[PDB]
Amino acid sequence: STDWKSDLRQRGYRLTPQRQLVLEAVDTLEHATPDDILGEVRKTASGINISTVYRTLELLEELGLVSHAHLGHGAPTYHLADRHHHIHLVCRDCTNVIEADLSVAADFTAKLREQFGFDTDMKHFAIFGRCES
Amino acid sequence: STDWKSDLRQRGYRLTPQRQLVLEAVDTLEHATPDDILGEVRKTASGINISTVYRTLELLEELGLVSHAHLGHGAPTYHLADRHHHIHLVCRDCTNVIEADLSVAADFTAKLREQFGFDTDMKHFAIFGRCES
Ligand SMILES: [Cl-]
Ligand SMILES: [Cl-]
Ligand SMILES: [Cl-]
Ligand SMILES: [Cl-]
Ligand SMILES: [Cl-]
Ligand code: NI
Ligand code: NI
Ligand SMILES: [Zn+2]
Ligand SMILES: [Zn+2]
Repeated sequence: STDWKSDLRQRGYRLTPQRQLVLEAVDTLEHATPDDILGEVRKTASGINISTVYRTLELLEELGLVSHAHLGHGAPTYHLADRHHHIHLVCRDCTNVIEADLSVAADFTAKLREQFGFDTDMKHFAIFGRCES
Repeated sequence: STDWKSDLRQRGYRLTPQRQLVLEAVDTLEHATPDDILGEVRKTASGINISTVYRTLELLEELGLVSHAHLGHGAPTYHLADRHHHIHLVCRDCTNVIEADLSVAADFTAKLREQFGFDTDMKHFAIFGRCES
């Protein structure tokens, strides 16, 4: 979201250059891992290490600006809280992830909400399978 | 499966004590992590380290005796290839995983097989959500 600066200020928070760089990286990268972010941020702040990237992501997530989702091997990837609202389908071979509108699981989630009293988004974890493509 | 010994021999393979210990641990533990396995195996072979546990699991999985599935945070847990054929539902708070017959997703998987040409088991990765319990 591009209103992040006013929202944080209205809450007493400001992002230092390096924190903004990490936020930009998560924005720019799409499905970025902490290490991908490290690489991207170094193009501006070469002196940054991964522990700083780990903490900034923890902070940004807690602040509501960033969110994570798991992909292959259950590895978490970061994206802005407002983007990537859907289901990822991980292929059992092709290095490609297919994104699918979560409505495409409207009944399923409902079936779960009843038979188990379990409410799910279908977003946090990916779904592994085989793809004809 | 309790026929593992004859099947491996009929393929030219035998498990040393420590390899059998790890196989027993995966059997005994239910949703065990490499570290849980390490702990369990040490009760018989105290001198074993985790790297040995990592390789034995890799081997056993490749051999077909063991299989893994992801739970909370996308962490892989090991079980015997023949067991745990179902869907895990990870609660957004309670330290409990609910197992659900995968038929309880018969339509959903089908819906995916068509609209995306994606064939999925629903087993490999867990489903995160909220549980009334
Ligand atoms: Cl703003
Ligand atoms: Cl992006
Ligand atoms: Cl046997
Ligand atoms: Cl078990
Ligand atoms: Cl992981
Ligand atoms: Ni896996
Ligand atoms: Ni997570
Ligand atoms: Zn996505
Ligand atoms: Zn299970």
